[PDB]
Amino acid sequence: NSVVVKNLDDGQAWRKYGQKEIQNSKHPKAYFRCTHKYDQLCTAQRQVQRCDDDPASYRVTYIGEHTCR
DNA sequence: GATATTTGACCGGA
DNA sequence: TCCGGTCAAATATC
Ligand SMILES: [Zn+2]
Repeated sequence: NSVVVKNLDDGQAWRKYGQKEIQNSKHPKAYFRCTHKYDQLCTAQRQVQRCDDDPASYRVTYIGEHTCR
């Protein structure tokens, strides 16, 4: 999983999120995560609130849809 | 609007 | 309390 190369454009979509000096290393280490990391979140939400007009019932609000598997 | 990078802060683990 | 991995605010460039 580790390789030695001379240009960093591996054709993947990378996003830099940090850079650290490392003890006993001459050069900093850069950190990248996938640009698409969050593109497949399940964004479905639900809100629940007892009704003012009827405390025996709940208003349930559905926001978004499920994409989870 | 929105997303990218830089870079010191922050935190967990040893 | 040192080290290193991640976060996030500032900043950039469009
Ligand atoms: Zn990916």
